[PDB]
Amino acid sequence: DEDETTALVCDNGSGLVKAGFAGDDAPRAVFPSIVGRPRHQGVMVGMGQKDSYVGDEAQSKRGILTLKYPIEHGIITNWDDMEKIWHHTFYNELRVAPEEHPTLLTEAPLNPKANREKMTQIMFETFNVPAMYVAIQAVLSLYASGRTTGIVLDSGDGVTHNVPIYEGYALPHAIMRLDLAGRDLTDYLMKILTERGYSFVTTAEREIVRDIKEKLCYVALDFENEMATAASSSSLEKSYELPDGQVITIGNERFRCPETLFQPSFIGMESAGIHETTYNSIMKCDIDIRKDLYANNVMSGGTTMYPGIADRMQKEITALAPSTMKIKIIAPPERKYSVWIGGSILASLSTFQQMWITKQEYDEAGPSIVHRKCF
Amino acid sequence: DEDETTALVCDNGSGLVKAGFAGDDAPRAVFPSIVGRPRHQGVMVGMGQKDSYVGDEAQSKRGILTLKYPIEHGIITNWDDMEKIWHHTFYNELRVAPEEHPTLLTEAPLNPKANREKMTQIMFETFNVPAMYVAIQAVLSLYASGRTTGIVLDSGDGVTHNVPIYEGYALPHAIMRLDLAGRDLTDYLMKILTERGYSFVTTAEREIVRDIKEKLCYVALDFENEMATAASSSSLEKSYELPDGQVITIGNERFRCPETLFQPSFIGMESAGIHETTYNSIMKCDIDIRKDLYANNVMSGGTTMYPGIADRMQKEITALAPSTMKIKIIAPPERKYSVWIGGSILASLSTFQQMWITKQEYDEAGPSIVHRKCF
Amino acid sequence: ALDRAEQAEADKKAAEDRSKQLEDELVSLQKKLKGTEDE
Ligand SMILES: Nc1ncnc2c1ncn2[C@@H]1O[C@H](COP(=O)(O)OP(=O)(O)O)[C@@H](O)[C@H]1O
Ligand SMILES: Nc1ncnc2c1ncn2[C@@H]1O[C@H](COP(=O)(O)OP(=O)(O)O)[C@@H](O)[C@H]1O
Ligand SMILES: [Mg+2]
Ligand SMILES: [Mg+2]
Repeated sequence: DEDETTALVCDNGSGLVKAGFAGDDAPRAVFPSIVGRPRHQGVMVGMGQKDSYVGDEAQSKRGILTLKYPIEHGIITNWDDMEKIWHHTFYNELRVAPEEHPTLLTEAPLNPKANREKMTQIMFETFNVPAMYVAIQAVLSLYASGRTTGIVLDSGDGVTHNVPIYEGYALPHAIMRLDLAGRDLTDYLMKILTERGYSFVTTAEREIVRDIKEKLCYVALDFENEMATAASSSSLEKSYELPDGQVITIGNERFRCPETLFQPSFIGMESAGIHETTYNSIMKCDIDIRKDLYANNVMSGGTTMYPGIADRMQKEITALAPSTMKIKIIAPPERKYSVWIGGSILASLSTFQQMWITKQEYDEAGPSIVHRKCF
Repeated sequence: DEDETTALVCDNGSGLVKAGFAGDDAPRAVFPSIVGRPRHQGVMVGMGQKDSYVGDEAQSKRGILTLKYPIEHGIITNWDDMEKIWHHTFYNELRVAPEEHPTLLTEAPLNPKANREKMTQIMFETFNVPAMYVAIQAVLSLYASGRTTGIVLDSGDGVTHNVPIYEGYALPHAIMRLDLAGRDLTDYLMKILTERGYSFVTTAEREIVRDIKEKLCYVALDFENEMATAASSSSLEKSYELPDGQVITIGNERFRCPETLFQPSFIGMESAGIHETTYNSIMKCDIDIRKDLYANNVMSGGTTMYPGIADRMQKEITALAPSTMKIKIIAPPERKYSVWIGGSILASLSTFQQMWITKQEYDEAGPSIVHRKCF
Repeated sequence: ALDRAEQAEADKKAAEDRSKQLEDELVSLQKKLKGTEDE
């Protein structure tokens, strides 16, 4: 299927795995990060004895399979799910073995050392891979953006990373990760819908309402004013049609769901909102480059697909920062895949072909030394 | 409770307020500098309507109250917290009114004029105090040390001051403040523990790990060699028992946490380490007295309670300065309270009773003139 | 019985914390004494 000896770019982002060959502009195999496991034991004869579903095979059946998240906040919980999702991506979709081409994986900023050593060991010992490389997502996203300056805000599913890069330089000190993202928003919407009257307590409905949020939920331009005008609703409340057919009616809750990002007090945490944390990060940077960080801020992550985030960011930053300079916020189209896109354009360089880590040096050095070599 | 008309020594140091009457050898009321504010709104009936907790009342409950620091880097952020902590210290612990005795407060070197004018105004207009006085911490610490020569290194919680005093002579031009202290060390330990695997993002855990650091974290005598020998750990890693019961295992991170003081590059700041900044300060002084500053260097601040700071300072200064002279470093026992102790022995002199500032002259002159009179 | 057990356990925890603090202070003091003797 592939006639070019190039690394397979597999972005294992929290919530959605995006795998594809280098050189492509979009991932071909896109599936959620979920593992379905047979709950009961059947006396039936003939069905697949497979004890571990994955991807679309699990999405197609969520009532029988208990759903487990292979990644939580960033820390890898179960490694069997890791081996399952890579083995599946290798021998069920791509139809190619890892013994013929490299593999450029993308990991989140500020992750545990155990996670890195574990994935590297599974990719070297178990699977025969000629070479591995771990890369931070923020750099590849800035590559795909086509710039060298700005602060990347990557909001995945269970973690949110703010990474400032000015003039093409990393700042490992200022990267601050906060576990507020799509899962805590799904939980907030679920508890407020339970407050509305429709109560559910199973994961399949949680994924359904997550999809409903992805499709409908947006960000408000003025929270309190929308609350007041929605008190007497007319066009502000919408009636959604569940894929099963049950008629759901959702009004203001939509534009109050992502608001939890701006007010973490809703989930009883002393952490500051994403905008205030980004602002504090800007103060932690130097003054000289702060204006450039204001003018080149970039966004990444699937959570940014909601309509109305750019305007909300502009008003909040204008209210926090002075209103004398110019603070333009740029969001490139299809930003979610941009990271993966970067991977593709990063795997075609010959120099990058010279910066890989082969098996033998890793085996003698050991995983810890490999951690030192990368950074 | 008090039968002597003597000033109340209230050291409002960053991180810990230490209040007590003059003449005593240690502060009786010692509580952290924190303000707990009710996060949610309760429908319950009967609980205290008090809207602002302080001190031990806030320490006892950190899960319900969002914690705010009343002092940051040195600059006073919120004045309501100031009024709260003084009113509390006056009408909840000491059980004495400020209308009967003076008050000798201690402020940090090189502080804003707004801070001084604000505290003086709250201490004159609002509260009826017969007389106020602002004092620098370094002089009182040198008093308690029982000498007149040396360079005082006061490392509080959010600021670190290096103050050279030779023959009792202050040098306002050489005092250089740098905002590297216990909070940036707590942040570094937190991010590296998040790197280890245990991730938290709330202030209560931050205070808990701060206490864990105060109890366990020490300074290394040789960073790289300890790194090498800790690669294969045995007795170098310790298993701590959280007050809640969760078994934490912390190894090298301990003696790498305060190392950020010696290598500010970890937090991406061009500032120099505390030892190098002190060395540069010594070059800024005159050569004649430099040897005396080498032989009489004194330390102050709670951050100095870690074991192994004296030896690390000696090796670093010996590596930086020549090794021909004698460079003895002296650290008096219970140095943290020494400052406060000084206050006590400073409030008993009759001459000091003649150097106070009464209400009437301040009222006619105004606060700015009061600033000129002090210095 | 459980109340007395919990009280005794609290007292034991306090005593053991004090003992461990004293042991840490003692080993640090021994190191300082060794250094002073070398000097
Ligand atoms: N099309 C979409 N619309 C709205 N939200 C989305 C969409 N796709 C993903 N998300 C949200 O983004 C999160 C996953 O993001 P992720 O795939 O990790 O981004 P990236 O791959 O850029 O790191 C989930 O919480 C999900 O709710
Ligand atoms: N017993 C202790 N052990 C270790 N560190 C301490 C201790 N007490 C205070 N500290 C540290 O000192 C800082 C506060 O110092 P501070 O009370 O301002 O000193 P001072 O009162 O001498 O100015 C905090 O960052 C805290 O972590
Ligand atoms: Mg993302
Ligand atoms: Mg201090």
